[PDB]
Amino acid sequence: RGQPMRDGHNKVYKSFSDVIEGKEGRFRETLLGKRVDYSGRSVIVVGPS
Amino acid sequence: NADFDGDQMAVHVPLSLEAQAEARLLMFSHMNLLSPAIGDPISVPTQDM
Amino acid sequence: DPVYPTINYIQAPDAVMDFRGPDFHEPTPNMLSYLKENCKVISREMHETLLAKEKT
Amino acid sequence: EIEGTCITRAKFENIPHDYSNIVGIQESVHEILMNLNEIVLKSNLYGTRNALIC
Amino acid sequence: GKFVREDYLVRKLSAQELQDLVKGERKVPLIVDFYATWCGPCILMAQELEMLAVEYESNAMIVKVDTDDEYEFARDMQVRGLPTLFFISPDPSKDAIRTEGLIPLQMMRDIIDNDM
Amino acid sequence: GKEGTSTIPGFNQIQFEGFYRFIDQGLIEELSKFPKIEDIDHEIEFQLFVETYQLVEPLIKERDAVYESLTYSSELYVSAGLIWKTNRNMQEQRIFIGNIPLMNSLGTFIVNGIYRVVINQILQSPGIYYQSELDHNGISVYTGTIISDWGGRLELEIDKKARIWARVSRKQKISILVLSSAMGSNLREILENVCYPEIFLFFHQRCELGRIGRRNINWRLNLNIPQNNIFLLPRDILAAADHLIGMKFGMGTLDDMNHLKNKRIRSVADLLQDQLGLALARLENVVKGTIGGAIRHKLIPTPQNLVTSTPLTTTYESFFGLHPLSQVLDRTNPLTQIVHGRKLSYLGPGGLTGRTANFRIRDIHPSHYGRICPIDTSEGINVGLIGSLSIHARIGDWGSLESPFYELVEKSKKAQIRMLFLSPSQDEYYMIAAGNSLALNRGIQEEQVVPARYRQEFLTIAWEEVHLRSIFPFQYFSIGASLIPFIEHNDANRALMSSNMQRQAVPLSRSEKCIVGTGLERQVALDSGVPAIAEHEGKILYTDTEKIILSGNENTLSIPLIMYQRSNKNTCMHQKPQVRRGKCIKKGQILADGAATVGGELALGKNILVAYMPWEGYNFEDAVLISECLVYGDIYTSFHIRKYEIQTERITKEIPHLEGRLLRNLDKNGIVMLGSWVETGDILVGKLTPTCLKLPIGGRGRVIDVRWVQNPEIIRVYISQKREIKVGDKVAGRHGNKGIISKILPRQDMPYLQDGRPVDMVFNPLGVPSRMNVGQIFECSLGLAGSLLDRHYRIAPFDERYEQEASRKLVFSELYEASKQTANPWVFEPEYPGKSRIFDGRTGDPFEQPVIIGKPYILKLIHQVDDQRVGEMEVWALEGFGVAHILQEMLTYKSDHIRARQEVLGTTIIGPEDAPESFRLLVRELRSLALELNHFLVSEKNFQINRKEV
Repeated sequence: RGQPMRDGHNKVYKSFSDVIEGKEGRFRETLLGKRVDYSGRSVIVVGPS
Repeated sequence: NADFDGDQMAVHVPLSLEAQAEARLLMFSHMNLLSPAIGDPISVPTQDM
Repeated sequence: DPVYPTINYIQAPDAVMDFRGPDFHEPTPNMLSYLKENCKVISREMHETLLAKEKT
Repeated sequence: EIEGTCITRAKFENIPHDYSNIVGIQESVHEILMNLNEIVLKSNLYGTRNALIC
Repeated sequence: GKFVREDYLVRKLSAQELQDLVKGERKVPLIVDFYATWCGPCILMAQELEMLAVEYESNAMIVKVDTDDEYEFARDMQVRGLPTLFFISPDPSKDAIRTEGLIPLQMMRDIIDNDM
Repeated sequence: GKEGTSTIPGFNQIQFEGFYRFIDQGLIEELSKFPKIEDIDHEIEFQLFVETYQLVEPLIKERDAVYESLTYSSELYVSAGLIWKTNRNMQEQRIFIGNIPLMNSLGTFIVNGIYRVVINQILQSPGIYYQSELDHNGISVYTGTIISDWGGRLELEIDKKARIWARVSRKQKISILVLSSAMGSNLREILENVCYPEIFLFFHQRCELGRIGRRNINWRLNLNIPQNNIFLLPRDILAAADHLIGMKFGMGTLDDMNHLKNKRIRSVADLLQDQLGLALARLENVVKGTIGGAIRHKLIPTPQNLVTSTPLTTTYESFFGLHPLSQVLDRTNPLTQIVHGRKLSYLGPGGLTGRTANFRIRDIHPSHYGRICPIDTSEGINVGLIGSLSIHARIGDWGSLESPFYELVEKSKKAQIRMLFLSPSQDEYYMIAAGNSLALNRGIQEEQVVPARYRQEFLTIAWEEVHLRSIFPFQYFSIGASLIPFIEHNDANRALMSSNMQRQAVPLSRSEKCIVGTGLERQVALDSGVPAIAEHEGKILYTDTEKIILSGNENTLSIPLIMYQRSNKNTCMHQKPQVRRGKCIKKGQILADGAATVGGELALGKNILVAYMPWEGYNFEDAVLISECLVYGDIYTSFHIRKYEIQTERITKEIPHLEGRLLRNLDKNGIVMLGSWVETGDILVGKLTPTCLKLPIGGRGRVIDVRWVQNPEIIRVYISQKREIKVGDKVAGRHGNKGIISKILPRQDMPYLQDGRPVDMVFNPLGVPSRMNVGQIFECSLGLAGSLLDRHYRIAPFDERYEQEASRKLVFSELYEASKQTANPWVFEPEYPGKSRIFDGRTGDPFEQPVIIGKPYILKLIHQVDDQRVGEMEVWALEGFGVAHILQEMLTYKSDHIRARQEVLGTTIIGPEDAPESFRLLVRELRSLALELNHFLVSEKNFQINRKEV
């Protein structure tokens, strides 16, 4: 738009085009990668043996 | 590149028997010793070794 | 021996570290006592007395 | 490979936890436990034994 | 100050302000310090008087005189070096005792009670 | 007045001086800007008598304010005037505008019971800036830009002899040939009085330059307009093109926007003044709204009735709670409380954020010397966008950073004070030297050469041309980098990380002073406010674990102590008295020292025996091998207090369908017993809503305190954890030598010295050559000497200025003293000083190569105390292996896939064909954009097309 609409707080509205364009859009982050279950994150140490 | 000044890994457990098959037969460290970039070993002793 | 005497570096390993030494700045006043001292903030006693004066 | 004997646990009565303060004592309860942990005892026998500081 | 305590208790006096203090009646031993800001040892001495003034809150009055301002007065007072104190007894008949150098703080309090 | 001239300035002085300026000057300045109130003309007139403003001390103490989660603030009272002209009578009342938050001497505010600090922001100073510009084809067009206090961007570029663009915005491209008269100016009356005029042949947003802008616009353009005037003048615009033309002919030089003379520092004084202005801006709308309602109802209101406390109190609470600069105070350790208030934020409201983050701002500028620490990059939001102030740095009058220097006066009067605070503008024009005067020759000393800085350039000049000397050791460094002994032997990048690690050190249960230090730990402890400092002189009448009684000048003070108080990062803050009964105390001296402080010095770690040798790979890379002595000895045992709070629904003693495994410790109301051990999953507060509080995983230990607030009730429960050191904890020295603990060995198999003592920790020697931090090598050896000689060293950085190899000379001499007084010849080996033959604790035979040993200062870090998704790259790696079924498994029931995950548990408990929810969600989003995404499976058997439902 020549004059993109903004909220009362002057926030540029996130259109449906935006929700599928950027990384936060549901095209790259959601598809190319998942919040995979059976996952455990913890500090690692050297097991030299 | 697991430095020991701090690192956290994500661990996933294959569930399907097909996934467990290819995890054991394709992704194990004893079958991936040559880097595909040029065909040179990756698990070369380094540091105090 | 070093040209700069080590005795400058030496410090006893039990020292309360006197904060009034030549190498320390002046003691930092409590913020709500420097303002009171400079009459920037009136005490509550002044406030209630002045507020009681207009109660008439 | 040399056994030693020392205090393993202490039991108070009227304190809620080992990190409170007892009126009349200049040290915190945690200070008392460290003081107890520091004392040295000698004994040639095994087993858990009782002692009192009443 | 009423709300902020003064950082220093040893009050600096002029030659005249010291004179009327000696001429006037003092009920406590008087300690007079002669010092100069440029004097190296006087930095270490000045801290002890502040510490001493805390020990003797009102039992002994400690004042200091800058020899830059009162060079001729200190010379008349038989002052030969800078780290010099004068313990003036409350009793007029007694003799003032002059100490020179970085005397230990223990000696200072000993002079206050034994000789004053 | 001579605060930083002689001694190290107070680290919180910038916060301290700013707030006093705001109270002294920032209040009436904003209040004087408050206008009169009237609609047109009626029986109404409202105004504030600025001269009668008063501030009242808060009723609640600082401890009460944080305990009650209130805001420690002062009440502002101003006399207001009201007249009803129909009655023509004056009504006067002392109204209450609102509450102004007050900071303590440590430089921290508390708003709603949380300690908040206001960090400093660096912005472009208002003024004219001539900078070249290139276009799509290359024009090299000189551009003049005017910046106001509102961040004005009035660009003025010269297209050679053609028009002079004056675009206010990107779309406002406009010339000045017809803008000669423009605002209120005139035709060619003065345009032809300077150079040649052949080239010629909004109200308040960006129109005033402010106090700072007027100085800068006159400084560069050499204008006679007095600094009292603030509004921009057409003469200034006329003079802008005058110097612009000279740049074309080669006269003058382009401005460097990264120079600190072009930057302005705004501290808490500036920000609190701005929020006050916004509050008054919102306050004038409130009274205008009130008078409209009062007229509409026709009542006679007192001046208090026309105002409310909302405009003043709400904006500050919104400011402290939402403004990026107002950050929550970091109370991990005494170091963090101090260094947090001395941060510089290049970003922020109106600042250069990560988008407008050209890497030039992320670079060291020669004007930063003595003002901004080059080492302390402090990568936070972005690299090089959150800096820190130098130790001796001070805020100048014109929002500038001033660093003291010693003036080499040449018989120019007595010179009084030879210490000069120099703004970055005048710094460039002095020959500042940092070398020493210990060089002599057959000539005189004045002609001896010495490296010096001049015009942002290093050069070697004789001593007689030198104007200033940098004498202070901690001149160019921040607090973090100034706590590193032998920092000059470490690479600067490692010193950058060392400051980061020291901000992660955990206060231990019993702290211990470092054998080797820099002498700045005294100031850090002094300014942190963690130790108890006597605000009054006198003797100590009574001291105990809870309080200290001090009497002086027939007045007694009961100083309270802090015992097991949780910090914002779940760290115990415990104060231990350090004054015995009957001892006399001077004002400002220490009474009790808090956590991580021993005897008035910052004590973030411990001194332990250390060997730098590889040990069977358990110290591979950054791994650290420790002994059990550090564990059972409680050397690195730290206390951590966690606060569990629930906001309310009835609190019940016991919930039905539950057993005694959990409800054992619940009390009559439903809270835990004060002093009852609790494991993971046990109920803490038994609530029932028309909702409970269980101890999460990791949380464990003893309940210390419980709070009932009560109006919904608030329950806060505190649990203390005696977190001893263990495998996987992070330990680090002060030289950037970070380390994870991989192994814990018994004392009998750790390598031991020639006196039989086993080492406490074993480091990898390979870390030093790659990371290039030799300071730990010096600290290690000197720590061993200090412990044997019973000494503590406080070494100012850059000791090599006295002589070559000064640190080596200091360490070796002290090693020999330890080797001689204590008769331990292994301490100093003439064959290999600093190293010794140590023996293997397992086999008992020596290692042939001698090993460097000592007692470095080692800290314990916070990572194990403070604290999944497969990325897009892991998909590429899985495809490279060709594991198609594994790759599918990631994007299926082991993900957001309800249908498959529903029964995938049960297939693996006893012993696809559908599109994943992500694809189905993707279709709907495209379906919402009038796009029909269809998935067909044309059969390979009979060519039967079937539509896969999505």
